[PDB]
Amino acid sequence: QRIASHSHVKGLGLDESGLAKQAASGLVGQENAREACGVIVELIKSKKMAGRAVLLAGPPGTGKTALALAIAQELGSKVPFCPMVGSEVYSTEIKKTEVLMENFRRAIGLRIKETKEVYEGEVTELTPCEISHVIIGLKTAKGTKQLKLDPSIFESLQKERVEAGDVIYIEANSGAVKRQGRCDTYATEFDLEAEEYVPLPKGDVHKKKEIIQDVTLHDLDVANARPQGGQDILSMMGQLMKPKKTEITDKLRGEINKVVNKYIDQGIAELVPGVLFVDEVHMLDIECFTYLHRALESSIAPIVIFASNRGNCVIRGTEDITSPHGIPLDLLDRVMIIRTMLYTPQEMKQIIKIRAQTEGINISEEALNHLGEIGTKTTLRYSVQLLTPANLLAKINGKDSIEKEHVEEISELFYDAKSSAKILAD
Amino acid sequence: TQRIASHSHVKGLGLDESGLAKQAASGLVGQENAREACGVIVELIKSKKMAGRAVLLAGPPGTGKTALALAIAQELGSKVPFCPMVGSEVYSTEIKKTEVLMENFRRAIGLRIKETKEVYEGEVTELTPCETENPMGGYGKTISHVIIGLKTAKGTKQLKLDPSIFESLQKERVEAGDVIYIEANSGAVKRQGRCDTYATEFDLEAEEYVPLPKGDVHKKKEIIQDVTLHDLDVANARPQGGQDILSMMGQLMKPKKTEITDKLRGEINKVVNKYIDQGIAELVPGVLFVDEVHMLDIECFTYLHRALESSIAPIVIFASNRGNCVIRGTEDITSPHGIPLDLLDRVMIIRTMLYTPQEMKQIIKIRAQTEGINISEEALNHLGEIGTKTTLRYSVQLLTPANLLAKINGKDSIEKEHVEEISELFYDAKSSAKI
Amino acid sequence: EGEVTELTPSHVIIGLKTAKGTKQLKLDPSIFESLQKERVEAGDVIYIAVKRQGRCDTYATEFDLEAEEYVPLPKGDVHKKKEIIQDVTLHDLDVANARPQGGQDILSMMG
Amino acid sequence: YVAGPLEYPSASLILKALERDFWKEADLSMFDLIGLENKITRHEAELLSKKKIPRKLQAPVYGRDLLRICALPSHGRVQWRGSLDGRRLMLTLCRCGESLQDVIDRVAFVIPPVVAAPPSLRVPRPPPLYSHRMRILR
Amino acid sequence: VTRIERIGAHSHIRGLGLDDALEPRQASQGMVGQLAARRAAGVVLEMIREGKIAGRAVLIAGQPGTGKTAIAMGMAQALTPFTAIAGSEIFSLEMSKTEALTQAFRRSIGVRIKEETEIIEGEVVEIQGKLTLKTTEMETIYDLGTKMIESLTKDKVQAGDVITIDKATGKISKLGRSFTRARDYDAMGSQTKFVQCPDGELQKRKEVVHTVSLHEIDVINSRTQGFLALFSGDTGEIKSEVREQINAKVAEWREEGKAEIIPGVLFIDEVHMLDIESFSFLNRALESDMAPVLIMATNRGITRIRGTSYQSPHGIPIDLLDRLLIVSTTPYSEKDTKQILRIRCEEEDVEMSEDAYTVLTRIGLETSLRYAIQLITAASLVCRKRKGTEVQVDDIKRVYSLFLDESRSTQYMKEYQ
Amino acid sequence: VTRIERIGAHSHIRGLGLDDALEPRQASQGMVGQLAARRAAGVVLEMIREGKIAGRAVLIAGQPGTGKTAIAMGMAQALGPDTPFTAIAGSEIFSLEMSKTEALTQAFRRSIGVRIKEETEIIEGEVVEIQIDRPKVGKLTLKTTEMETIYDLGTKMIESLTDVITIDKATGKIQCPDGELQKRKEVVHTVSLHEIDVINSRTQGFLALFSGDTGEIKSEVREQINAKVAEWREEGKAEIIPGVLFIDEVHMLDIESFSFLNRALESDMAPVLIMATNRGITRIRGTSYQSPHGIPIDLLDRLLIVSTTPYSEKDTKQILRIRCEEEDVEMSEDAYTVLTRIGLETSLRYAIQLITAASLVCRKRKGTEVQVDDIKRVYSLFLDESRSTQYMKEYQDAF
Ligand SMILES: Nc1ncnc2c1ncn2[C@@H]1O[C@H](COP(=O)(O)OP(=O)(O)O)[C@@H](O)[C@H]1O
Ligand SMILES: Nc1ncnc2c1ncn2[C@@H]1O[C@H](COP(=O)(O)OP(=O)(O)O)[C@@H](O)[C@H]1O
Ligand SMILES: Nc1ncnc2c1ncn2[C@@H]1O[C@H](COP(=O)(O)OP(=O)(O)O)[C@@H](O)[C@H]1O
Ligand SMILES: Nc1ncnc2c1ncn2[C@@H]1O[C@H](COP(=O)(O)OP(=O)(O)O)[C@@H](O)[C@H]1O
Repeated sequence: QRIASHSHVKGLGLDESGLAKQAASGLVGQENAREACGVIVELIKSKKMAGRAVLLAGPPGTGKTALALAIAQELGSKVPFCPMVGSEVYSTEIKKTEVLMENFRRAIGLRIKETKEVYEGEVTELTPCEISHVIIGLKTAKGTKQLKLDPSIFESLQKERVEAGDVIYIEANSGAVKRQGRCDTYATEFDLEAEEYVPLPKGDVHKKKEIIQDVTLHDLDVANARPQGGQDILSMMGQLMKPKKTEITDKLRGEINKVVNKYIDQGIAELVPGVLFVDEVHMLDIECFTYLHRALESSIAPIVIFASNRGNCVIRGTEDITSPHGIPLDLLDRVMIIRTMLYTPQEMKQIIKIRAQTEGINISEEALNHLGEIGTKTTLRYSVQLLTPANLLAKINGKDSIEKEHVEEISELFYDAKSSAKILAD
Repeated sequence: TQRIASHSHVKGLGLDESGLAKQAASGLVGQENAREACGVIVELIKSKKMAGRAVLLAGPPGTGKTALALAIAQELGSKVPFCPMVGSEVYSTEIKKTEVLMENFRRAIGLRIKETKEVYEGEVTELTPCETENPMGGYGKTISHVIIGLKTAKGTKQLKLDPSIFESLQKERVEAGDVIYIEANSGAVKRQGRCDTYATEFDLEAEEYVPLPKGDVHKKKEIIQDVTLHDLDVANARPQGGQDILSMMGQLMKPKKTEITDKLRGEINKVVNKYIDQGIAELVPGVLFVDEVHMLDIECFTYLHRALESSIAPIVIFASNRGNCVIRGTEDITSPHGIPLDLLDRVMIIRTMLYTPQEMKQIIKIRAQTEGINISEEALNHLGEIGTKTTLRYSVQLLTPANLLAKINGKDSIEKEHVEEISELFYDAKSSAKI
Repeated sequence: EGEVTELTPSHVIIGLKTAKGTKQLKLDPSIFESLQKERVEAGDVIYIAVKRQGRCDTYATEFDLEAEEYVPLPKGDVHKKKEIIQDVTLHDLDVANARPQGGQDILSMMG
Repeated sequence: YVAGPLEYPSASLILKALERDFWKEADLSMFDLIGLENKITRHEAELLSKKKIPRKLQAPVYGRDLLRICALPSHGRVQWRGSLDGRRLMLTLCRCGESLQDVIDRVAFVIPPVVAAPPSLRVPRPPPLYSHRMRILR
Repeated sequence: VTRIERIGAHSHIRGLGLDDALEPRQASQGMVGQLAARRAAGVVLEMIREGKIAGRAVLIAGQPGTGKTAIAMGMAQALTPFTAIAGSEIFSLEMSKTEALTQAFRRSIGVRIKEETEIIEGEVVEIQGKLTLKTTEMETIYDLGTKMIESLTKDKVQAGDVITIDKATGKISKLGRSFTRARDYDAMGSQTKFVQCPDGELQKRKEVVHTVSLHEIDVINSRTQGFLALFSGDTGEIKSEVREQINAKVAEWREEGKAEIIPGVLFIDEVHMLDIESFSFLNRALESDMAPVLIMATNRGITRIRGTSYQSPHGIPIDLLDRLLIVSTTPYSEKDTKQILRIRCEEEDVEMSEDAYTVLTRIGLETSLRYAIQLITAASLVCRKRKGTEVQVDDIKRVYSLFLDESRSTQYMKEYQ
Repeated sequence: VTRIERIGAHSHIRGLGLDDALEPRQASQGMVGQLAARRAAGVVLEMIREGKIAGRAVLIAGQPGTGKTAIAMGMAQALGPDTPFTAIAGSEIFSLEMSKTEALTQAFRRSIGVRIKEETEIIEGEVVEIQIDRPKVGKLTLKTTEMETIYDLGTKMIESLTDVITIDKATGKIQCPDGELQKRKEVVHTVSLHEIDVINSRTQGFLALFSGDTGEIKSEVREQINAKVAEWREEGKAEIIPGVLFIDEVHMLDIESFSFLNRALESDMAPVLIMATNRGITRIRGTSYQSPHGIPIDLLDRLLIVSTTPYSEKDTKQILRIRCEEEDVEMSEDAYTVLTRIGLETSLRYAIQLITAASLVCRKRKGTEVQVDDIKRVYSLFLDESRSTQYMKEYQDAF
């Protein structure tokens, strides 16, 4: 599974009454921030509000990103969740404001409900009559019939190099594709033709099923930002800048919104607003914060979660203005701030035990105590990092679990930020 | 739609026959010395004897530098081109600053190109009078002349054209009953289309039937086309005609405004001179009004005081509004008017004093007149007083809103109460400074 | 190399004649020439990956005034292999494989 | 020098990395590029001339067919095609310092350099070649 | 059913609620307080509607959260082209600030163009050399020329097709056959959809009005027009093609009546971030004839102008300040705060008790107003969790204890990580 | 004779000198000292080889010339082929066609490998002048030394018969080969997540070997490719292999790159990021904040520090002898002692430069073994950095 830094976080850990358990769903302690997370997740699930912002502020290593991932997991894959970083806004071929708007659009998703049916048929029965009317035969493993098609489908078919005995899929509305061979190409013993064959398909000749494709507004924008291909406008070569410079909002995004609203009123599409998690928000420029505090006010802006690690400092691009959390007071206001508190030594040991259980590492009692001590000495992340090489050495030495000797040896071998700075004075 | 702009009352410098200045100077009031200098420089421009000369309209804000600039521009007339430019427009992300400046200089220069062409048109009645075979050789069948019966609305006139053109006639669908566009020297035939007289209402087709020509068959069409030197530069820059230019991906990026000096100067100048001295065109140098010149970088002034040295550079009217300020792009290098001291030596400074309160009242009254709203004596006096207190441009902006307030209140003229209410609903920056 | 005696055509069976002898080459279609490259009397020199129409065959006596200029019949054999010790730098190969300009596919020319 | 092409061996599943299940791609009618074939006037005309539901022109199958064929034509939209069409000297230069000369001669005289070592184009070599990519390339 | 647009930050204001005589009411169209600013907004809105002048800019000043953006959105909703942008939108990598600002200015103006052309439409019965076009009320035969014959083949026109052809041999096959759809049981082409047969006279002239903004320079910019009208488009926008061609053509259309211009509004929110270059350009751009009415918003007092070390009111140069009518807003009071909170609760479908409203107003007075606006929905969700029918003081207090405000957040930063 | 991979500075090292229990050695695999750092390198190498954990980072700190990059190159060599090892510098991210953040996230793509196995059938054969040109099914004389199959084929296969005719699943491709014509060949290809770029556009392998591609399609081709390669995993289609990303002189990164790395190492497919820095307390680029190693604390806490102590006289002379073995230089014990002195005084790299110059001088004077006079004359000719600094008194065009 390739356990990652935030794998044990499989949820937010709220009970039925809404209160945050002391330790559940991989999270430990931090009841206030967990309650705020369980409130904003319900806010998101309501799907009625728009552009509401959240800020997971707190000291480093407090789990703000862990809380964001917990919110994402609790929401489920049915709603979009865009993990974003401040440095990503500094694009070279797109302006920062445009990248931010594209991320905002990606944070909105809609499900397209459609019932598509196919008309697979045999090519050997191809017998046109008049170029004005054509007939194709159907022969599957469960039935055999015939269909009647518009000559346009016959044109789109003959466009492809169809051959007797091929499996062709004909959609009721538009499109057609060829599958070569139906247990007859390899029978004649003729060599390969740069393509693989397939036996005849099972099931009825005519199939129908419900379709639900999760597409986001950004996909629609990108699709409408090109000529769609077809005629000579289909010219496409390497280096093509698919993420074009910008796209106007009034005449392109507005039309997308209008058509989406129309198809939703018709019941074909269903909107599912997502979440935009922008990490390292302090990295954004002031010219980015000024547009961010205005774009999130629109009636279409989704819920945006923020996380500022560092505290008060000079704002980017200003060099003179200093504001708390590295965010200007303009954007700081109107954003619900969720303060994250530090973990206690017992909570640190519990998190270490949960990490060991998730990653598969087995630690002893004294080993867990020593690891928690090393963690609270400098930081929990150092213990989380040392946990793996401890078990690695244990396995190398022939020990299944970690002992005091192994943890002490691996702690002396490597060094942490505090230890490094201590010896860096030389 | 009249669409009254900010300051459109200015129609000209309004200088008397003797060249002095007056109050009612065609919309613009006050600024006697400045308007006299404007008259001198516009006389210079009209002379079209000097080039690469620059003038600076230095003056405090509100002195109407742009006003007198547009006045002198209108006085020049639409004949000569007038390219307005602001210092901010020089900053381009695709083309360097100096090349943008050179393109603007080229735009400021005009060029009228005449073109006379003798062409024959009319309904054709083709007929080849049989002639004995070439007398120098043997016998047989030849054609010494080809008569075309061009019929125009005024009458008919057969033309005994050269027989070699018969190839062109057969090339295009030149059948008896269509309009052809003959050329005197070239002789190439370009069929315009059948005559509308044969366009039966039941025939479904377009772009094929054209009306009969009005006038004599022989027509000497004289057309004049005025295009700035920059237009010719752009036209000769990009290619045209085949060469797989129809591509979209690798060619749609038309903004290749980058330009070289070899093409700009040299061949283009030479062909322009050839058209001039040959009688095909007449050069028309215009003016380049550059307001907010202080906004340009030192890399722009260092190129300006070199382009002005060229013989082809047009007249430039700089209008700096700032005072002693550090030159942009320089490390705390203070210079007068935000312009390097080296360029100020090449420009004539036209100083503009502040408007007298009486001049403020005159400006407010003429702006109200241009807007088309009547103002009472008390209201006009209050407007003048407030324009004396704060910036003058604030008063002129209080006319339209006060006019609408009056019209909505049931009265026509702007009473003192209306301006008094607007002054409290809207105020200036000097009062807004009280944070 | 040699004067083109036949140019009948995908694969084109061209015929080159020289002072030594004549050979009918089974050349590939990729070398099929687009420009004039007259079917007869045209002097052509080809190497494996572009063709060069050296000049017109020495038919100066056929016409008194013709736009085409003439060169003598090549005396060397039609098919000849010569070893060239060319000196190049690694960056040449690098930048060449980076954006190659050989081949004949339309995608290449468009790129 | 004519250097040989650099063979780029790669897996076949790589070329099939962005292919989606045929039973999952929904008909995306959100393409606003239809303004290249439809007009606003013709759009309105179509809207004002849509066939009604009755359409009086195996029984339940035929009814469902009629229903689905009535559903699709209801989709109609256009951005702009008419407004676009409703709105709208090559002198000779020397290209150099020479007095007068044919540009063709100018370009033909000075051509010293030839490419150092241009090879052919690179060619991926996946032993399996999926039919989809080959068909698209053809 | 959830739609694209929903309750947001400025959705409670349905417009700039004003009387016939521009007398601001207490609260009618969702907006409350800011009487003088509301009357100024109404005056500038009437000025915009009049369109008698050009090149007028209004600056909306005031402290943060005083309803400046609210008044702007209300004017926009009551105002018909409208273009709202921010100081960071004009900053483009591929377009200089000047080019982007000019594009915005030209896009803020609307233009209506009336088009009248002859149209022939009807069901095709049979072709050939000659066409037999049928309609509900009549039928006609037409002789086909070479161009028409070529168009009948390049496009597979056939019987039953409802064809359409204006002048300039611009044939169109809008949709397919009418009756023949029957025998096409299973498959139906992508473009071969069906339409009802037209009625009335076969040949008929139709007058249509095309509404486009003055930003059409992109249409006449490059060889291909529709492509650049979707994405960023062209970046050059040569001055010549913009002024000498488009402006002159619009003027000629106005003279002959072919077109009519409608000046809109350009709202640049947070104008304080603009560079001195943009201000210097605006100084002239506001002097042009086809200049729209500009609106701005800024929360800065005596601050530095970006790009220079100079300080001026509103963080913008003095040269421009002498060209704007400043409309400063007034901070809301207890009654105004309570009323706007009532409006927000009514719009968000949230019911709260009188004590809850009092506590919310006290919080919004001790802290920012947006904080209370968010506490509204937060306490609503808390009550929903408790399954209560109305939000009580306990819910708002629990939320106040959960979510921190700027003041309390800064006060609790003593940890300093 | 002369190859591209000539003798280099880090060429002597050809592995990591550790025992079965990761126990360092005094002299083995070109490694002399840095016993603790060598053991840490071996531990992190075994961790990478395990591949069960993702999102880990390590920093190799130490003074200049203390084997900082030598340990990294030894780890790379010990890792061996079949595992991507993206080695770059802190200045590579600063690209024009692509943003620095995009350059970095693409470098991450170059540090994760994926093995895919393809089973195809390839037929033998030899060219006997088949498929004659201008001068139907035709004729195919397929024959092999072990067994022959003389049969025909269709029209779309006779034109692709032509020295060894290695017909495969494609439309044909080129002593007679031995063995049965039908042979199952299982070929395995390893790509470093090239799917994101190999499926970016049409004719995009061109870009994969050109870098002309601008910033990739963010969150539109990187997440779908990840989901698809994950679906391949657990289904027997393909399996991903974690590589290593070595950023030498990482202090050139800016606050943006550090903030991006902070969260780039928190993904399922996050490779092991090994870094190295010589600077100590230095301001982070783009800001005035002074942090150790020029890296912010929020990132240093996310990685493990690895210090490299300086070498002693013994280790110095041992590394000198190892370099001698690498090169073709030979000298006497007195020369070894003199060179060890000069190195411990000035630096080890300068000592290697001096010994190379001394070998060259010896080869020039027809000598067979370098001596003390040779190295002395060399040191006299070639000056040291510190030596030249002392001579800076001449004021040679100061700032
Ligand atoms: N409440 C918690 N319970 C268990 N583990 C936690 C909790 N909070 C944080 N952690 C762990 O601590 C680490 C902190 O990571 P992260 O969330 O990135 O810190 P930061 O607060 O700086 O974002 C995470 O890897 C997570 O596994
Ligand atoms: N002499 C004058 N007569 C009438 N109006 C004037 C006069 N001078 C200035 N104005 C008014 O001043 C306004 C702007 O002046 P402008 O030329 O912009 O000066 P500046 O550029 O220094 O601000 C114009 O709208 C114009 O109506
Ligand atoms: N008079 C008012 N009527 C209705 N809502 C108001 C009023 N004043 C403020 N608001 C509310 O205040 C919130 C934030 O104010 P905002 O417009 O951001 O202030 P500013 O104008 O300084 O940007 C908005 O969500 C808006 O609903
Ligand atoms: N333990 C060692 N064994 C063998 N060679 C070494 C050892 N330590 C250093 N070297 C060599 O000494 C020199 C040290 O340079 P290096 O450590 O690469 O500098 P940096 O890491 O600061 O770039 C290199 O030539 C390296 O190969």
